[PDB]
Amino acid sequence: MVVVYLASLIRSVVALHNLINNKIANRDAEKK
Amino acid sequence: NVEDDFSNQLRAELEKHGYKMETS
Amino acid sequence: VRRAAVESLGFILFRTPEQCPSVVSLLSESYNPHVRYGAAMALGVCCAGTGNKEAINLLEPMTNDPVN
Amino acid sequence: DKKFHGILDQGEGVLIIFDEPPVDKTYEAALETIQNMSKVVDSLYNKAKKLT
Amino acid sequence: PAPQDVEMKEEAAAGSGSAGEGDGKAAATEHSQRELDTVTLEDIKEHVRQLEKAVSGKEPRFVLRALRMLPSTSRRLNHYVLYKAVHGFFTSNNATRDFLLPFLEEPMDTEADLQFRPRTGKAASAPLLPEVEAYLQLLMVIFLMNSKRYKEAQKISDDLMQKISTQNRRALDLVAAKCYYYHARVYEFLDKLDVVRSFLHARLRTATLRHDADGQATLLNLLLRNYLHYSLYDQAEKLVSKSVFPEQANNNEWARYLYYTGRIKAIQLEYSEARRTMTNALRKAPQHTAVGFKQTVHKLLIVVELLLGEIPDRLQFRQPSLKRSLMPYFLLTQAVRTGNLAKFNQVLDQFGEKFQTDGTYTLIIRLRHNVIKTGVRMISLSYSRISLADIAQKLQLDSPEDAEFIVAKAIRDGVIEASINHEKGYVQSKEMIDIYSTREPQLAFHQRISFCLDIHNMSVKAMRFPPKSYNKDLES
Amino acid sequence: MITSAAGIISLLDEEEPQLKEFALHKLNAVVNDFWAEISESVDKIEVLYEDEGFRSRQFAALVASKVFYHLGAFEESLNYALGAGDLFNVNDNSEYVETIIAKCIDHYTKQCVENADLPEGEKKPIDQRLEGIVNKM
Amino acid sequence: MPLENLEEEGLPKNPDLRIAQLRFLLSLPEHRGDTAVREELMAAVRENNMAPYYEALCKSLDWQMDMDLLSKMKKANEEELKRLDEELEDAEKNLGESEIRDAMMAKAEYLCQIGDKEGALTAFRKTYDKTVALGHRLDIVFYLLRIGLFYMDNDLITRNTEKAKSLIEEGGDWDRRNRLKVYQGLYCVAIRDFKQAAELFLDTVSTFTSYELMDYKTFVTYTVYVSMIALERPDLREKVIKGAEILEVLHSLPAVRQYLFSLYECRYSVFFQSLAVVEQEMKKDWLFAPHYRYYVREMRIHAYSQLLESYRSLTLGYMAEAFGVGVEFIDQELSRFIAAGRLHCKIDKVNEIVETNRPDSKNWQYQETIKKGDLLLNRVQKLSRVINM
Amino acid sequence: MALDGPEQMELEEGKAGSGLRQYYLSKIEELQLIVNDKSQNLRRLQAQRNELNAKVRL
Amino acid sequence: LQAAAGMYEQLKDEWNRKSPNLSKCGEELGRLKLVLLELNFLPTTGTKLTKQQLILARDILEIGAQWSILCKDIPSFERYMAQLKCYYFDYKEQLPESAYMHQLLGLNLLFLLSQNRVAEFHTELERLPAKDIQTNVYIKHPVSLEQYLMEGSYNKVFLAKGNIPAESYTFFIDILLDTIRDEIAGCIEKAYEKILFAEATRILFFSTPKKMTDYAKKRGWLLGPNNYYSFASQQQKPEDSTIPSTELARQVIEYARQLEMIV
Repeated sequence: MVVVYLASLIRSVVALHNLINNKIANRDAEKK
Repeated sequence: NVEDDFSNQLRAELEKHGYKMETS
Repeated sequence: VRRAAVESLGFILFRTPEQCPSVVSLLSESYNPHVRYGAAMALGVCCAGTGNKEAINLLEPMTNDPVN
Repeated sequence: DKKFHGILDQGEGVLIIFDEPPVDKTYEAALETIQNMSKVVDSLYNKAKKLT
Repeated sequence: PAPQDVEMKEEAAAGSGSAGEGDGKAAATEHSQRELDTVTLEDIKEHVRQLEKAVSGKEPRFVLRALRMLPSTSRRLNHYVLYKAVHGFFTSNNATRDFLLPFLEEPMDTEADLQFRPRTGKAASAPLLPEVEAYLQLLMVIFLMNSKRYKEAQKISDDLMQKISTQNRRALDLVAAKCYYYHARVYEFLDKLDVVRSFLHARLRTATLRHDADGQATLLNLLLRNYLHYSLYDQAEKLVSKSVFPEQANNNEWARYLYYTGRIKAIQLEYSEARRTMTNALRKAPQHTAVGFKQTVHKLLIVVELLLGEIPDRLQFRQPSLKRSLMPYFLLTQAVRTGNLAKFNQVLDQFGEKFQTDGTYTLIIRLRHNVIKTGVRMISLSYSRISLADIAQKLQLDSPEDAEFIVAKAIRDGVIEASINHEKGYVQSKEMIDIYSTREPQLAFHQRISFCLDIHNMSVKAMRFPPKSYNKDLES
Repeated sequence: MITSAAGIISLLDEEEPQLKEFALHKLNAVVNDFWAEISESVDKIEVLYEDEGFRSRQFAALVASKVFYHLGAFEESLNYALGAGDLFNVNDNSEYVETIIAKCIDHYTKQCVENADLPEGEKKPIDQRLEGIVNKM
Repeated sequence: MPLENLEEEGLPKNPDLRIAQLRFLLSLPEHRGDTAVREELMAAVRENNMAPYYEALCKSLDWQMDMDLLSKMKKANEEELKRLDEELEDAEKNLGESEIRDAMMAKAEYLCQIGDKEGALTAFRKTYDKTVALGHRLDIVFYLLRIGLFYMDNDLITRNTEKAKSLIEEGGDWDRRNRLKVYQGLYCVAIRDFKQAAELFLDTVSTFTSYELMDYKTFVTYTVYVSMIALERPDLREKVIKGAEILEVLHSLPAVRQYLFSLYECRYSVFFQSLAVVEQEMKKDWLFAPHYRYYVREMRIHAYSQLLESYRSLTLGYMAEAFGVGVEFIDQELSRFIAAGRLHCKIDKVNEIVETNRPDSKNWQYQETIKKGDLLLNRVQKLSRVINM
Repeated sequence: MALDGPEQMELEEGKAGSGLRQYYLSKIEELQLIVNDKSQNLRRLQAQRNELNAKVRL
Repeated sequence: LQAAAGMYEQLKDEWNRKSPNLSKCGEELGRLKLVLLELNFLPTTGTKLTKQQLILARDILEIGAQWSILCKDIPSFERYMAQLKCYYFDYKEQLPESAYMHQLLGLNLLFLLSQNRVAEFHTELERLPAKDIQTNVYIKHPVSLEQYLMEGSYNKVFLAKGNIPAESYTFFIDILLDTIRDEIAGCIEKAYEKILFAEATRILFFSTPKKMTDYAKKRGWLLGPNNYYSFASQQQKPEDSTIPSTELARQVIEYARQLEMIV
């Protein structure tokens, strides 16, 4: 659990602050 | 009692002297 | 039987046709390319008067595949 | 030395020797089980501390 | 100074507020949320942002950065949390302490997170509008734990939160569950006897409609401490019966919850159950908000465990850096262990005062017995038949006549497992104990094996759910 | 306020009908301000509805239905509110305890659906109050 | 030789004469020029109090900080710096491997004299990377060990020991293992594992050559006492007492010669008397011996256990005479030991029989399982909540 | 309506009918919870399956 | 309050100032139940104003609960005891303190031990702060009594003290002795092998040796002119033993299948 969680925990901290910026990226990537 | 060793130095000496005179 | 089952779903679900690409995708992943042929069909029927965005993209990698 | 595993009874003047080893294999294994787990959890728990 | 501070304060506010807001808007998705809310969100709002960068009172800018709530009452949380002492109970700000609004600057931009003031403010029956206003509420009142501020949330400064709540979101309740904890604390710290119940009770009713375990659970716990300290014993006793407490609850709310139950049990005369819940509480949260709470846990820890019949070492306690609270406690541990009835009770009677605030004090009386019991236990196991005079000298019993009666009382329970001969003046050990038998070692092994299962299931279930979620949404 | 509930709860229990009548009346207003003590102690209120030595059955029933909702049993609140007769209308008039009422249409929909199938029954497993709220609605 | 510093250091630390010992103790660092580390070092050393430096007073008057300590430090450092510069610069122009190596060994040896622990690792590594004789390489590590022991913190030595272990294997020099063995024993006496310390000390006595030792005579006196702690009577009787090796090692033991005799005779009375004395004369003197409690417990268990193990009966009067300890006292000490039940005996004071159960059965092996089991029980659960959040 | 604002009548006034709407929305709020966890659970099985498929096709 | 004399003022004075008249009491018992409407209005609607009021209201109610022990009306005491629980602490502070608060608490605590509601003794205790002002002379008998009992002492579980008011205190002393002895007797059954006729008083905590013999026919302890109760009692206690196949911590078949399932 701790070996797979190692990656998750790191992704958690980055992801949360990224969440509003991600909307502009996602849209762009999705657009074409 | 945190460590038995300080008390024990006196105990062994004292206990032997009394015990010896009486029984042993 | 796998290929057969997947087609019939798409007919039942076309009274809320949006549900069908989600369920048909899971089944297409399988080892048998047989299921995939049925997957293609399921989508087709469901969307046949008017479709969705999702239905077309699902179909699209299968067109490229070189299994006939 | 434990060459026969007994106790000498000075009150009757008999050598009483204890029962032949009765320890099952599963029971001996149970102490061993704990060593494997202990070594792992201790090592893991120190790094694990950072999470909370 | 003031020019530099304002800039610094807006930039920090905006980043933190925007993220916090973005998670609720997405809607509660439980598995994903559990990791996001626990480690990340709570920690950035509380420790990382407020304390560091410019001053520790970013709050005057915070109001102008984004809308708190539409009336000027929330906008005047520069007069209800800087009003007391010198800029609250935290470092001196360079920012203006003013009535209505501080300054008059409006860096609320056109950006949604950054929210213009008539635009978000209305306390909608829609679940979205209360939900952003509450996110901003969270950061102000989560400071309360850092600050240890009193009566700057007892008055309207989180009584206000009730007005913002109308309909409420299910998604809202998971984060709001953290805000509620802080509402209680401000009154409870000083041990004020003002109306904690009304706000918490109001929050219970919505949370039940929404079907969010975390919010309803968290209120039951806070409530339990408020009452016990207050000496409103009856309310606290009844409350426990609802019982709900989810795993997606925060690490601090769990440790608090375990401690409170532990007190209620211990006086009822469940020494056995009480010991268990309190021990779990120290262990489960190492955390960082726990540090403050842990010292309280250590005070209770030593007294309960000793009454149940087991002894710990003074040595164990001394080693951690919460050492400062364990110090009178070292005298008590030693007293039980040596077998010294007379030293143990006298020390405890005087100490009893401190416990009264908690309501632990009723236990202190019963503690006189336990030292004699612990004492008898070492003697019974050790020997076969040992004379009555020998036990009286070592345990430090009052006389040889006291000694026969007291040893008997321990015996009845059966944990000692002896018989005492009054007219023959020896105690005999009914123990001729051994685990050399047929089935008996498996029984010993069985408890360890049972406990492991609870770990195994909890582990399996939990392990898969976070990586699958990140692939599903943002994988970073 | 921060005043304990304990006094009110003890009054309910007492033999005299004049005491019981006071006890609920006071209990009713404070119910929001303090659920905690009263929620375990809900049992006494329920008995008071049942007695016929007591004059005030509708008020007694009304008080128990609120405490029950507070505990978070949507179901038990219903039984007692229907027991009250009149003073069901007051719960409805409040919006922070309109829940009991809204749930009554909810509980109803289940039962009537079973009766509905062959005609448009409400039949046997519904009573009058439950039937009433739905048609009023 | 640098090992002499330690021997002296135990005396002002323990109570057996505080003040006088301090001057002598202070002189060996005075020459080396120990100043930067010295103030930090005193604090750590304490586990029976009394600082070996002037930065604190505990039990008596402390000796002052000599000026010489500061002056030698500055002079030695300036010299080392001048020498090394020509060599480092020369190294580039010439063969990289040789010139730097010779320069680095010297530079390291002075850093270790200050007692800079960090300066010792950096100096060491460069020499290893480059060509260097296997004997010569291995010698270097001895200094880094001496500073950790000097500091006498358990943490610091554990770090050194890990490095030392990787390194000894590469070089393959046995002469060098002997010096290493002593340092390893010195740390062992210092904690709760005398059991380990005994093995190291015994092997080394038989074949040693006088390099890295504080005094052979003191060292031999000490070695015998430690062997007793580890070794119960059936091993002890053969190895130490009657063995060939003890004559070859040479005699300086007598207080200890009588001590071994008391266990063999089955006359315990004189054992206990000597135990008390051994704590005062050996242990205090020596810097290494903290958690004295362990030493006492084990020694007392050894005496009790050997009599009890052999005999399922003795009568009380006989048992009391042999033990030579007072009746209340024999009972109380045992009471702790019986709980563990590796002995597992009862005492009657009404039947006048002391009984020994003597489990060599499933009971014995199972009791240990339980104790280990408790430690594993807390750890696993703690790990589960931390990760979940 | 809201989960707030007491007002008189319910017989046909219609404030109660709107008030019931706010409770009708509580019912979907009960339902939103089951549904999100069903999507997450399906997803859990899909991750495992996609991983199994990749081996066989390959 | 003070309002409507002859079941307010008169009630107080008959226990305290004047000399008890049971005849007068009996009729005031019915009357007292009516007055509770006004009295318990002061607690559970407390406020700063009511702080003076609460004291006055408490006097009628508590003396009236003390009188219920004296009338020999146990249900009437229980109904009134209950209302009085709210007065122990109420509001921010209402001043629980009364001059007969100390007399009321003495009888309450004793009642709890007699019944063997030991748990209730502890649970109410933590609620009580407002008894520190009262001081422990009347209180000193139940707190001490409990402690000594807990300890196992049989010569400190005195009923000498606790009769210093003694208008209703004697009633609790008589019953406490009887309940506690029985418990002490269970202790002794396991505790001690043989009792002759002359050490029985203390050990049983019984009144007479004559009585020890009486219960020796009732619990079948007797065997000769001395008892042998210990043998049977002592032997039953081991239960640490495990019989082939674990059924102590659930049957083996079901447990063994469960270990598999958790995977």
